[PDB]
Order: sequence, then structure tokens, then C-alpha cells
Amino acid sequence: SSRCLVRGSVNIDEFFHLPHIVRPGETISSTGLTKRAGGKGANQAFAVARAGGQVELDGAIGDDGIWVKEMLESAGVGTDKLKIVKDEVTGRAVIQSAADGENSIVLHAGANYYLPTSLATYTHLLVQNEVPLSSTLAYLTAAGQSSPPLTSVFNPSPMLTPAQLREFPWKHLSWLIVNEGELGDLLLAFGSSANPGEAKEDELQAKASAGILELHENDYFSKNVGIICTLGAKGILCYEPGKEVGYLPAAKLQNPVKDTTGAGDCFAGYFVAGLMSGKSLQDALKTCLVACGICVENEGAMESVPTLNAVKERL
Amino acid sequence: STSSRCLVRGSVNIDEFFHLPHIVRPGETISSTGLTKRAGGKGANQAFAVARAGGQVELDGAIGDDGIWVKEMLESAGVGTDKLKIVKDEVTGRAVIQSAADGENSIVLHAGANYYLPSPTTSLATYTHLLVQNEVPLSSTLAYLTAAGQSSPPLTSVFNPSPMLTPAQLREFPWKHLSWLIVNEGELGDLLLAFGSSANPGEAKEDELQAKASAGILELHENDYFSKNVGIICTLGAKGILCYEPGKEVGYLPAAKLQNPVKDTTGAGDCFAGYFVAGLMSGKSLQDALKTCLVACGICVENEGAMESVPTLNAVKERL
Ligand SMILES: Nc1ncnc2c1ncn2[C@@H]1O[C@H](COP(=O)(O)OP(=O)(O)O)[C@@H](O)[C@H]1O
Ligand SMILES: Nc1ncnc2c1ncn2[C@@H]1O[C@H](COP(=O)(O)OP(=O)(O)O)[C@@H](O)[C@H]1O
Ligand code: NA
Ligand code: NA
Repeated sequence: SSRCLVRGSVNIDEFFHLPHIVRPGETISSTGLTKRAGGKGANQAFAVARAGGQVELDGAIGDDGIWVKEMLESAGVGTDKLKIVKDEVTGRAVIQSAADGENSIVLHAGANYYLPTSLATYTHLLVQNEVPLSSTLAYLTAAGQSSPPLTSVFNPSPMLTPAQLREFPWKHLSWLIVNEGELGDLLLAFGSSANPGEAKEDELQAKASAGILELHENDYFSKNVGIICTLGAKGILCYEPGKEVGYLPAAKLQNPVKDTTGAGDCFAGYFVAGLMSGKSLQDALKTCLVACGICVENEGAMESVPTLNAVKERL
Repeated sequence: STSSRCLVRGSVNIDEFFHLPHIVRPGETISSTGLTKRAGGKGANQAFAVARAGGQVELDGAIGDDGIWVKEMLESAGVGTDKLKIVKDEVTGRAVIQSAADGENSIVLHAGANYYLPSPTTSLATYTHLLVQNEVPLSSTLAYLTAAGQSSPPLTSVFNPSPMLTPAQLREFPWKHLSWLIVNEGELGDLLLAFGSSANPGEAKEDELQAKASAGILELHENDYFSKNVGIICTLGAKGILCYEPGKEVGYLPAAKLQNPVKDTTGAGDCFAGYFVAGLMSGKSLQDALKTCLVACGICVENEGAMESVPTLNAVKERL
């Protein structure tokens, strides 16, 4: 029976409501404060658990993050490997929400970057780039050098440097999940002329399909890595290694788009869970799209992620 | 001549210093290089410095239970905390401060318990001096000034308008009830601008700053929106201070020469305000109060942190 390990981040997002973005030398009083749990690790782990899979999160928070740990636990995330680091704070995004509409963000890595694991009980590894890359590399290498090798899924967010991308051990990767702009960052770092980030909507699907094939056949990459490219409201592109590139449209929404926050983390978590359930690849993707549809119809990051029953009720 | 006792009506903050390359610009995302969390708040900082300077002081305000370690830090320094309430289901006020490598800082305040006002709505019976800022609700600051000014005899009340009040609030402010206004050059400009002046002492060049601030003080003194009984202190950072006693000349004193490199200038203004009130409380002459303030502030900027860099009176005496 399948079990996923997420090696990734936990963030508290702090929205300070302000008349205007604070200027240098200025003291200004916020008129309200909203907190939202986040982080690519925590979001995607939450989605895996909401989709019904057994998942554990490997990372660190501060004492100020226990309420997020409890939120993950309540959703079924294993948090036994979620360490509390004294004298560090949970990763933080300090967001200034101005009445001008203009926003400004300050990111603080915090306990996500704390650097002081047997993978034998795990079948899947989920990683991103919001913890130290050495940690992600070490976990990815360990998944690939296991007997048998673990199914590993990588979401390069935030994007790695061109130097980091070219020296990345892609041979150890079962799945790469990106959006069209992140696909363009990889192709650009690998000498490609095309960047499907600046594509027009009419060209997007075809140019991103071509970018997937080109990345597959690029010397810096590996030919054994499956590639999923998410396209927001246009859907997803999927390349199974050695098959043909498939397009699936986004699920038809039953409600207005409220908020697209967490849509890609919702996809990643539901995808790993679909792999763990032994479903066909296409059926795992279909469940992702329906889950992501519910996700963009609801407010919040984690809070918007539907339960499998909710996904099945729509299906 | 009675024993001096100071009531500080003001804020307690948990300060979060995010170390950044520059102050974040609208639309930009930027990563901090480090975070320092420390006790702060204008009320707590200034009350702390009064206690360090040897004065009898009590802080009147509110924290949340997440702030009890700040309350204990104040008690250890000799700040009286019986009137620092702990409000259930409330968090201590916060300052989110961008500390740029450039040098400039930017502060976002979250009021938290600092804006707790019991319903319904205090005696000033044993107090001679009242110190107030603007990090609690203005009605509370005003009610305390009214009470200080309506005592017999009236309390010596000192005001540091931080953060700056709105133009309307400044024009209806009871300046007649104030003994001392403590400001920096930028704040001096805010009052002047709110009172119909064209003078902009903050926007002056470094070569002319002392002269432009000196005139701005004399202009503020003579303004019909202000009051002629209020003494004015304008701090000028590394350039020193300006002092104005009503009807006298504006006096300039330079900053103390440092005996160690600059480590951190945060809290120097609050260190000054607290030492100034304590100097008044001791019955020292005004020049000796200011001279002690300057030496205290020289020590302050040689050390890290806001409260923790404030020297004890004995430490200041070793330099004098
Ligand atoms: N506007 C939208 N309408 C419908 N579905 C959406 C919308 N935005 C996102 N989704 C769904 O969520 C998935 C992931 O969204 P996407 O924007 O590509 O993620 P990312 O945050 O990585 O950019 C999409 O492939 C789609 O199924
Ligand atoms: N860079 C500095 N070098 C030396 N003394 C300083 C420096 N900055 C501040 N001080 C001392 O601290 C006092 C108050 O600092 P200032 O910057 O004017 O306060 P505020 O934070 O209220 O603007 C100054 O008058 C001076 O005596
Ligand atoms: Na998108
Ligand atoms: Na200054």
C-alpha cells in the first residue's frame, strides 16, 4: 500500500491591509490583518491527504506554525516528521494589500531553511524548491537510488537558476510538473530558442506541446521523465515517457472562479494520490482536473482543496 | 518638592525586523536575508529608558498573553507594569519593520491589544509627569492629557507624535496642555505643513538642516494652531539635537562622540525621550538633562536592539 513523502515547505501568509504600500522612512498603521496557511510542501501534502492518499510531510515550522500543523493533521497529513525549531519562525510571506490595489510581498524562508531519513516505507516522493536545494537533491537522489526506485515528482517552484537546472539530476525523476512559463525557463536554460511563456492564447497549446517534446529530446534533460504542463484555464498537457503528448481541457466549472490560489498545488497533490491509487494515468489526470475545478471555485489555498468524496460527488 | 513619578500611556509591540536589500517597492517581491524579533513599542521603549535612567515610571497599556515575556522584560528593568493589562483573546501589537541594507527602515503597525479600550471608560494621583505617543487610540492619549492638564498642579506632560497624526487631529490637538513636544525634523515638518506653513525642514539638505530646523521651531512656536507655552525638542540623528524653551533662543547640541562603531540606531529616539523625561524628573537643569540624553544615546547606537541597547544611568555616568 502506497505512502508519499513530501519534502517541502510550510508558509504562513500574512496579509496586512494598508491604504498604500509603505514608503522608505514611513511608519503606517494597517487597518486589518489576514493570515492564510500555505507553502508548496504543506499545500501539496494537504491535497494528497484530501485526495485519499497516505502522505507524510518532512519539514520544519516555528512555534507560531502549530496551527498549520494541526490543520494538516486534521486533513490526514502525517506530521510526525514536521519538526518545530525553537528560535526560528515558520516560513512567512508578509504581503501588503494596498487599497490602491498594488501589492508587495516580503518572503522570509524561516524554518523552511533549517538544516540540522529512510525512504523504505515510502513509494512516492514529492519535492519542490522552497527548502534548501541540497535537501531536495539529497531526497531526490535517495528516492532514485532505492530498491526499487521511488516514484518522484518535482515542481521547480520557485524556479532554479540556469546553472542549477543544467546540473540537476533529472535521471532520478519520474515526473516533472510545470506551467508554461516554468517550461520556458527550463528550455531557455538548456539553449532552446522557444519560450512558451510569451505565447499567444491561440498558439499556447501547440507551442507548449512542442516545448515538452523539445525538453524531452534535450541533452541536458532525461528521456525517462514524464512531463505535465498545466495551462490554467486552458487545461493540461501530459507527456508519458515514450508515448504521445496528450491534451486534456480543464473541467467545466459549475460556479464562478473565486480564487486560483493553490490550483497548481492542488493538481500536484491529486496527481501523486492518483498514482498511488493504481488508477490509469488518464483517470488520475481526469480526477486532478475535476479537483482543480472545485479548487478555483473556492477561496483560499489549502481550504479550497476538495475531499475525494466532493470530487466524486461532482463526478 | 515632591518625588517625581512618570506615567507612560502608550504601546507595547513585538517588533519583527526583516533584513532586506532595500525597502520593497509596489508590485515587487523580495526575500529577506534575516529576521530579528525583539520587544518594542514606543510606550515600552520610552518607559524602559525612563527606568534605566533611574526614574519612577509606570506603563499604562495592554498586551496579549503572547506578550508576557515583554511585560517581564519591562519589570526586570524597573518599569512598573500593574497597569499593563493582559487582554484575553487578543494578541500583542506588532511592528513589521523592513530594515534595508541601504539604512532606511519602514514600519507597518498592527495595533492588537494596544487599541483595547475597556467599555465603559483613571486617576493620576501620584504622578508628576505624563509621557504619550500615538500608538494607542488617540482618544485615550487625549483623555490622559486632559486629565494631566486638569490636575492641581498640572502634570508636566511630554508628547512624541509617533506615528504622525492626521492634519485635522493636529489642528484640534490640545497643545495648551503640553509641556514638551519631542519630534525629529520630519515630524516638525508634518506639524508645520498641517498648520498652513510652507517650511519643509525634513526636505532640507544636510548642510542647511540645523538652520532650517531652528527656524521651523520658531515658526511653530508663533503659529496660531500651536501654543506658546510648549517647549520643543527636535532631534537630528547624527547631527545632534535642537532645544527650544519658550521665549528663549533655540539651542543646538551635537551628538556625543562615539567610543565604538555604530551597531544599530534603532531606538535612539525612544532612548532620548525616556532619558529626557527622567532628566526632568530629577530636577536637573535642562542643559544637564540634554547632555545626559546625548551621552545615553551615544551608548545606545553602539549596541544592538532597542531596549537592550539603552544604558543604565551608571553606565552613562562613567562617560560623563
Ligand atoms: N481559470 C481557471 N479555470 C478553470 N480551471 C482552472 C483555472 N485556473 C486553474 N485551473 C485548473 O487548475 C490547474 C492548475 O492551474 P495552473 O494555473 O496551471 O497552476 P499554476 O499555479 O502552477 O500556474 C489547471 O490545469 C486547471 O485544471
Ligand atoms: N548615527 C548616529 N550617530 C550618533 N548618534 C546618533 C546617531 N543617530 C542617532 N544618534 C543620537 O540619537 C539621538 C536621537 O536619534 P534620532 O535619529 O534623531 O531619533 P529618531 O529615531 O526619533 O529620529 C540623536 O539626537 C543623537 O544624539
Ligand atoms: Na497559469
Ligand atoms: Na533623523
